[PDB]
Amino acid sequence: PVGMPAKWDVKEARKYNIEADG
Amino acid sequence: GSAIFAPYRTIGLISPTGVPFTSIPLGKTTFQITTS
Amino acid sequence: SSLAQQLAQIAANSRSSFNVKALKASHSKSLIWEPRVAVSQTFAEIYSQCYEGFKELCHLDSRFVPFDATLFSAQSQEVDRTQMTAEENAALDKRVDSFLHLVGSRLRLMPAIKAVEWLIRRFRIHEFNTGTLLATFLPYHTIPAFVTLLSILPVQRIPIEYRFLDPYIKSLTPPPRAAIVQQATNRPDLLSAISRYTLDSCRAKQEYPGLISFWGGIMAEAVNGMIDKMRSGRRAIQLENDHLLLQQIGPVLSEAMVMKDVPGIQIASYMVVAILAAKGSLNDNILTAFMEQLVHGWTVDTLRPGLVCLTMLAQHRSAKQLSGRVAKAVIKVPDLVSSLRDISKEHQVDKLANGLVLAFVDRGDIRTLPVINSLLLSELLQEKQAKVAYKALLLAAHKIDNIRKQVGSALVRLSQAEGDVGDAIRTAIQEVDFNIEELELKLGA
Amino acid sequence: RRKLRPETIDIQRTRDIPDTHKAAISSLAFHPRYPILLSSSTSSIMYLHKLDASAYPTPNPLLTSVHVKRTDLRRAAFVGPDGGEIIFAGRRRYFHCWNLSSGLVKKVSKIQGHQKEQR
Amino acid sequence: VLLLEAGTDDAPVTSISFRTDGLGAGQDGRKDGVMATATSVSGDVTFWDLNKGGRIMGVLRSAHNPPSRHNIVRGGISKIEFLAGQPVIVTSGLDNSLKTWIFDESPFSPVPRILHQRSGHAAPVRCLHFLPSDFDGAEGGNKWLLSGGKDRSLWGWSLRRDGQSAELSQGAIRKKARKMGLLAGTTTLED
Amino acid sequence: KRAAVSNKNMDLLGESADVIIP
Amino acid sequence: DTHAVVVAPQRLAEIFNAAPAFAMPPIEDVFYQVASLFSTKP
Amino acid sequence: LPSDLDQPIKQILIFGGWIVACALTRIEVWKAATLEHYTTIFPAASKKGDNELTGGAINMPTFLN
Repeated sequence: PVGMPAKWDVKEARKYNIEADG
Repeated sequence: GSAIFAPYRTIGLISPTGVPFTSIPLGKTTFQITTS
Repeated sequence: SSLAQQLAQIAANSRSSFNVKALKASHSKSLIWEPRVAVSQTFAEIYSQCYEGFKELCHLDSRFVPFDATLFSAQSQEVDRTQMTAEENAALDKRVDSFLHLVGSRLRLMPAIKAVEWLIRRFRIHEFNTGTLLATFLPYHTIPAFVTLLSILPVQRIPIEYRFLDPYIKSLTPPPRAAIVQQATNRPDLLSAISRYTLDSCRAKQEYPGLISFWGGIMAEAVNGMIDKMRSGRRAIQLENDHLLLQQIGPVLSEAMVMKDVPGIQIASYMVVAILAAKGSLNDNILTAFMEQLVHGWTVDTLRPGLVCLTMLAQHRSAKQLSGRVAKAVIKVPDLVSSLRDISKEHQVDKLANGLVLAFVDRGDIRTLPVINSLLLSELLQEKQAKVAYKALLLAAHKIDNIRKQVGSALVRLSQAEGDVGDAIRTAIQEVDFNIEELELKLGA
Repeated sequence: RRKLRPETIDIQRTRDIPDTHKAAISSLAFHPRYPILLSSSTSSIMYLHKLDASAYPTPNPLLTSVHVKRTDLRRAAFVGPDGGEIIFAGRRRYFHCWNLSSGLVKKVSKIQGHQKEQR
Repeated sequence: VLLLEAGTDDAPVTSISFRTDGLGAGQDGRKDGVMATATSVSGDVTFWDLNKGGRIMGVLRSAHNPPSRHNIVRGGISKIEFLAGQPVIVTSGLDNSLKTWIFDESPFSPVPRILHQRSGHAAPVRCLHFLPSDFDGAEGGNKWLLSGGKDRSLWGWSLRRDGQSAELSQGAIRKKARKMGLLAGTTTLED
Repeated sequence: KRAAVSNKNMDLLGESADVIIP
Repeated sequence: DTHAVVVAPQRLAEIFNAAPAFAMPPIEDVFYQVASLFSTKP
Repeated sequence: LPSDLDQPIKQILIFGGWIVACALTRIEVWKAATLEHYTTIFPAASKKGDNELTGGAINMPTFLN
């Protein structure tokens, strides 16, 4: 049925690496 | 200390203290959640 | 059958046809022509007929002339929507939503239905813009054109909020307002989609009274059924249900109450606020928030409906006084007391008038004294409210540190009032046990 | 206690009366001053209970338990705004008035010429 | 840029975290700008849509136990973290519990639904009992401990793996506490 | 005829009760 | 003192179901109908 | 740790090549590539209370050091 949640999968997200604020 | 019983691990305990956790992204698929 | 499930999701998410029978069926789906004729129709025949329809629509209304250049163009005979990129498809979606907001008012006419048939048969709006097309045909849900659109709609392309329409697609009958209202009370998504469609139209000033009356009626009946669902008797659950109702409503009413240019949607939002303040037992701070926004929002065109809704809002409050800015703009109201008598013939304005007198007395300004005098001699308050208002007036006269001259003039006029109000004022003098003649000769000397 | 609205009520079941009756309950009454419930059954027993849901070891503890000899109790009522006397009666041709101060119970048996009218 | 009266003077805002996903606000779910916040004296998190003026959109009530100075059960919320570019929010409370909640996509959920949770006793442990041995099996005598706590719960701990330990459920307690007014604000969920 | 509680059972409940009013 | 107005929803459904969305009375008249339905005047 | 550290240590924050520890009224900063002590940040106040470093320290992402 509609409105049901699907399985959980970790969405790939590019993050700003903070080791370069130096 | 003791002569028989040596400490092993406090079990049944995931986040009892005021110390907040810390999350680090591993790769593109995992997160490590570190509590105290 | 996890593979059959993944492939079913891929086949439902796919958009362009890939075999000849699928192309023939998707080309056969039309509004005007029967399928046996609509299979064998090139895009010059459809463009000739539907451009005659758009010529009639562009001679009716002036503002279709950009769509004459972008949507109904002789080059737009040839453009395939599934071969352009995502930003071209998104800009085409914006142009289609603007045309549908523009054409929603004239949709009972055969020129406008021919224009929508061009959009459906060229750009495949029934597949790619099912939300805006279904929302712009929803105020006409009693007509055979809505029955035909419901017939040609794909099933899995409808959004989740409009999936009450499935028995009316399986049996080709127009859905009733009871079905639309009941799905609006059950799902917050359908009510949010209807209100978002009409507010997105009314910000672009393409409103029409059919759409305004449609949205006002369905949000009124939906807030009615929603309050009757939210009522629980348990204290914490009714608190959380009032909070959830306000979080589901608040943006829509907070915009439609202060939309100054559209008095129809302003009056419809006043209707929803009146139902919400009467039936749902709300809190005093929420009701002062509603009154302050109505007071900020009215025009001359919605002044008397605004005053009716203000009487209901102030009547169903537990506190006794109004919160400032309400009394300031009701000072700015032109014919306050005569309008309140015309309302009090049907609506019991007593608590509004009492809170108005108290909030005027709490101002140390002396430009409110004609309004205080008229509201006291109005015969609108009760005897106890008139007595405590006059007691507060004499206490303010004792609190002041000119001003006292106008105060004493008002007090001697109120003491020499004629009827039952003057009887109650002199009785209030006798029960505060302070002499008239002291301040009388003090102001006369 | 709030002023109650006309469609739903915040009613809330508390700890029931611990002592049951051996017959049907003919009459309940509340004391007009204090939170004291008087129950009276057809089994010739009146129970006075004090309303204490947070009591210990028994919630709503019993003050006293009066058995009236040979009279089934069809009705019992408190007298006055102070709630000083309890008048109680049944099928018989007399009714008692029990003063809650000084404890005396008087048995009224004549209605002054209308004793034929009152069976 | 924005000013928000986000807390009572008795309940100061203590942890805030922003959703770096790119959607989740604006009453349709396709607009960005969601911020969760929590105070340490409550047990409820609060979600703000920052778009128009910064309105509130939902309050997830009793995500953990609300702390009471009179009660023995601990409570509060120590931390909120939206994960990087994902709908999930990991919250950790003082009542020995770590939950992660997730926002649904296709119906708009202003408050999220729980997907992972680990917990423990929210109070000291009253009694202990190692389970009897599965006759000679892989359980042995030394896998399952059975701990009855002062927070009225009986947990079955596993010394082998710490993820296969779960509370012996007394029924739909959280469904009963949500169909009562026990999650909003009467007795408590432990009672 | 049949009474609800007979007089002998009334006597037994009066033995069980606290204060007897003759 | 006043209370919350109790109104059966069938009356309001009759108010709005008397006509379609187009060719309904104007919204001032429908507002006066709804307000006189929710008016607590004896 | 420094010798004259008589305070609890509230939070840690690693960025650039520096790890930064907000204690209570004091910040001790180490260099992470060599794990060595670098300096010590002393905020100052006029009142006794206002020196206390509640909340914490955080970095902004594109802000250097």
